Amino acid sequence: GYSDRVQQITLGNSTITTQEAANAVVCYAEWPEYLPDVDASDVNKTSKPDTSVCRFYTLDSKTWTTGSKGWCWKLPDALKDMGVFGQNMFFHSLGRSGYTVHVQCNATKFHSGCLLVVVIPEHQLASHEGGNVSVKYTFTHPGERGIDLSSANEVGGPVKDVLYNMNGTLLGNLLIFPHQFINLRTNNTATIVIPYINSVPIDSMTRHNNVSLMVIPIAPLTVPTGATPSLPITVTIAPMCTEFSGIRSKSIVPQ
Amino acid sequence: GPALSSAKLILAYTPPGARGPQDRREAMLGTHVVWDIGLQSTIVMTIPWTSGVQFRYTD
Amino acid sequence: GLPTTTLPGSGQFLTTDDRQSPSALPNYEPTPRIHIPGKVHNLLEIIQVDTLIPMNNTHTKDEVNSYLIPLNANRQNEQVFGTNLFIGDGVFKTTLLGEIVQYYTHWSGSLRFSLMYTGPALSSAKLILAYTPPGARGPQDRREAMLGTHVVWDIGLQSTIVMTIPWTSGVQFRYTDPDTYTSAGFLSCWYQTSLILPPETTGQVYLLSFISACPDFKLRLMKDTQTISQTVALTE
Amino acid sequence: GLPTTTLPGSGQFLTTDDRQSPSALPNYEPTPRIHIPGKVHNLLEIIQVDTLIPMNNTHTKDEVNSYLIPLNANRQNEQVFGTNLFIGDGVFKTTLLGEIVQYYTHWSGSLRFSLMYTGPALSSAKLILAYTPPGARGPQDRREAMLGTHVVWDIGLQSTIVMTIPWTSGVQFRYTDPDTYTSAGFLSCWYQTSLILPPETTGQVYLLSFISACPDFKLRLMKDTQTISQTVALTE
Amino acid sequence: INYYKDAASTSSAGQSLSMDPSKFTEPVKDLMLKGAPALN
Amino acid sequence: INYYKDAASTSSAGQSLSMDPSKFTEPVKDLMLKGAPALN
Amino acid sequence: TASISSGPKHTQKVPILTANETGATMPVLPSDSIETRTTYMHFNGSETDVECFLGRAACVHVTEIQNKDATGIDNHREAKLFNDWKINLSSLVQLRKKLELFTYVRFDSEYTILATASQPDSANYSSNLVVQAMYVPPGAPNPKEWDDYTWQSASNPSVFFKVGDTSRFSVPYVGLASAYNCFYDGYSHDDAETQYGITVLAHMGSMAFRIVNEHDEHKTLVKIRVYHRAKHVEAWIPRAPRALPYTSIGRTNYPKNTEPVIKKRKGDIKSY
Repeated sequence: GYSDRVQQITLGNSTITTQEAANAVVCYAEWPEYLPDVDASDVNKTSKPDTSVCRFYTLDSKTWTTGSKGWCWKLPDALKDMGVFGQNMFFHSLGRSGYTVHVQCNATKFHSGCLLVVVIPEHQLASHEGGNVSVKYTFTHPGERGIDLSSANEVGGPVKDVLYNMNGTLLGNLLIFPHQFINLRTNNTATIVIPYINSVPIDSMTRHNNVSLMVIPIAPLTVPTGATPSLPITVTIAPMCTEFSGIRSKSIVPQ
Repeated sequence: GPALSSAKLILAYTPPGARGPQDRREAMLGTHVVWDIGLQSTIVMTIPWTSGVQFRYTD
Repeated sequence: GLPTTTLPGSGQFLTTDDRQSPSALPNYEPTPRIHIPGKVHNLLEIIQVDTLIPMNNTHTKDEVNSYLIPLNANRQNEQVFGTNLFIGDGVFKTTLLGEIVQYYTHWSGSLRFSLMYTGPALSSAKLILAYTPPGARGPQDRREAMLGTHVVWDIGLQSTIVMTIPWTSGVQFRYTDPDTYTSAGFLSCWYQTSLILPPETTGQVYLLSFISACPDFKLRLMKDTQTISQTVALTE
Repeated sequence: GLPTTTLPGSGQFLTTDDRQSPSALPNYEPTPRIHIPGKVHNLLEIIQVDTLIPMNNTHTKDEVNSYLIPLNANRQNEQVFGTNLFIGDGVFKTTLLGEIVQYYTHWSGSLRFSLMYTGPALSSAKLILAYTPPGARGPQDRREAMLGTHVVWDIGLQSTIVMTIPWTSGVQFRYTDPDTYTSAGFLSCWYQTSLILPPETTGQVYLLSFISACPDFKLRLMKDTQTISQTVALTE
Repeated sequence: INYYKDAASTSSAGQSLSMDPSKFTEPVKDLMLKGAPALN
Repeated sequence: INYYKDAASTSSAGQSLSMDPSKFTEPVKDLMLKGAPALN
Repeated sequence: TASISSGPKHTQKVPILTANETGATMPVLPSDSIETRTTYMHFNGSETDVECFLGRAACVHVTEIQNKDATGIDNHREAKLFNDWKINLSSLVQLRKKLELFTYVRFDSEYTILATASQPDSANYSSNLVVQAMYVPPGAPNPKEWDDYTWQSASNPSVFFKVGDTSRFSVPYVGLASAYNCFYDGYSHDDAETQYGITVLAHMGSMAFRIVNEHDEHKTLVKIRVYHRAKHVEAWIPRAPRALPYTSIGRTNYPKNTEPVIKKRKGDIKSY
């Protein structure tokens, strides 16, 4: 009586149940694991807070309306302030982590709409100015708020044009990245497990984000007659196999 | 609720030492379960024994 | 001193030749490799992942909406969409498949075309997808369409339908840049019965459509893509 | 006559290639080698010998005094010296380590920083040395400093203390010429308790400081040093 | 025959002949069998 | 393959792979053990 | 080894109905939905190997230097008496789009340098010039005049070849990390104004060119073309191909008021 459909994920002191899942994706078919010695470089023993950092943090909720263009969060940024995960983050020189991402959106059998939930490794954004204008730090570190693709261009911020993925590629091809759809008629959640993907064994958690999670409405939300025209979307994310190394004074970052 | 409705609730247990949570952000950092309302009608949350002292007073 | 003779071609530089060269950095030790998920070995590995087709090309500036094929409730007998199968041009051209095919001169193989339905769960519909092999015109009505490769799709719990355009061909390779002799057919879709919405519901519903290549597929003779060009060198 | 084809690069002179050549002096017999103590095989052998760092760089013309870090009696909580760790520049630059690092583009490894105390034997002191890994600012007070790599040094019979800056890094190589992304941290030193001089004694005492590389160390991709140049050829 | 000492100086590599699209085409956690229902 | 008769005409030598810093880093007459006191 | 024979089907086992919401592309074949006959592949997929795809020489840079009397020139660099180039693979777009199909890439480089001379104004003859190309790693003294001590290049690899000829040598993978980042969503430090995206993670050195010859009576323009061929390629994490035009080395930025990249139908959705 197991269905692909019902699932339970327990991680730390927190549990999620979905009764309307559509399997789960594990990026590149690899599950998060700690850093092996053969791959290690820094000689420091690392710190593995385990259950105090590897639990589920639910970010603040978004509201899908007929005019929504899509939202974008960066990792580990989105979690920069969650509990002890965040403290560890500002206090060590280097850290490394994988995540379980669970995006939630329920409706009824009269609604229609379909969101794309995708994880993009190394999502370098484009400046809407063109040329070689850079995208300032603050703009690519929105924190739990994430970036709202239907917000206005700002100065020093990225471009927010959806048919171009914020980088000069077409929305249609985002499907080459680990992703899952939430089609109100099928699905009510999306779950993706992200292994740590980098060109170095461990890195800085503040100067470099290693994935952007993106939720994009593709088939517009259509509510039943005289229904309220909107649904909330909630994102809950859990660091998994986290390791921190090179402890010290506590980083100070712009803004 | 009617069978054709849907809902997602979070239940949170806050262990001794902090105040009753004031918003979900605060609540979600302690013992919690996201409940997805479905065919299976009930959700069973456990308040695991979190304690220094091994017995508490009933009063 | 050993006697030699040099042949025609001596001193030429052929950008495609593969020979040994002296290393400028004798004895240098590269950084160790660490493990990174995701290694690609063949472009054939990636063109099997499906991506969305902007089938609804009828707009005037690129929009999220050209990915949506609309469906109308209560129409009978009528046609949902049509396209030829020049995978290197037209709707296909910006898709990952289209985009890679363009790095090669010839392609052969089967294509997989699937449609995912997004209408309310309490609605229902039966569509027919038809592949018309080279030699006939794009079908003009379902009767015409239904006499070639087709699948009646019944919209249900299972949200997507995967149609295969089996390789139908005299010549074993076709050109990726559109060519007549080498042309592959048409793909059309019609109401088999009709879309029906539940009460309290209204308007258009949309289908999303994807394209990817079957394991069947072959691409050969690499060349340059018409999809990118430039007028002055870029700088930092 | 055997048929050949010559490739691109024929006739070039690459200063780094290694091939055979005819000897101009056929059959000549070189002088026998005799034994000489001191043979060097790797530059890695010599960068492990420690040499003095002109830490006290604050003078205006080079002087023996910039090798001396002064210490003041009776100060509490305060800071003895500070420096970033760009081994290819600044204090490090003229040291043997600094001087060799400059022949290579990349370095990786642990550094050994030691301090030898020279104050009267009847004095005493406790200092803290702190290494701050990349990512934070140079510490501004001991509290800040003590939260990173540190050693409380107790001045005793044993005159020197050897602090190691363990390799703390994401990227496995850093640039020897100072670069941000690639930067290595800061090194600071503060009074842990304070220097105390015996009676009949007065003034400043000094620490000498050395730097050498741990056996850990790697240097790669040789290049030319900014440390030497010229405007006309020399003559006899 | 390599005429040169360093590995960078050798010619092009030889075909992976590796080929495994499943990391890209089927990264699902619970295995899907073709023919069995997608969602149970 | 050497094509030439004299030894000077051969290519560069090959890595010492000798490496022993102790003549430079520890030329002391009585052996010092790390961990034992420097001066007894 | 392409299609097996398959006949009529009337089953309860439907391989063509799937749920794309799952993120998988189910491996459906012609034989799951029509009746097929056996056929063999006759093909291996050799020429789509990434080593093959990135393994041919591409032009990566065209520069130019001239041989002329430097007498009274206050700025050789500025007179093109000599010229440097910080190596890149993202300035001419053909090879760039190919590499950016991947996120991280690792390979050895083989460079070919073609140099041809031009004599746009009245010369009695064509002189024969020798070019010197010096590889200048970050931290080395940089040439200031066309005949500085720098050109001694006692520790820095340099090649001397003749104009009209070609020079060829190969450099090992010089990246600092395990792979070169084709993309980097980071900064060099948490600065509020530091540059975004451009990184040393990509840095491949830099190269300085000059003519060794002193000047003749006429002037001679020498134009340098650098070609780059990847050998021993390793690529990870495929990405969506580049759709809009490029504007800058190292940023993803596209131009404003660009044109629709998807071709509009001449007709209906229903059109053929």
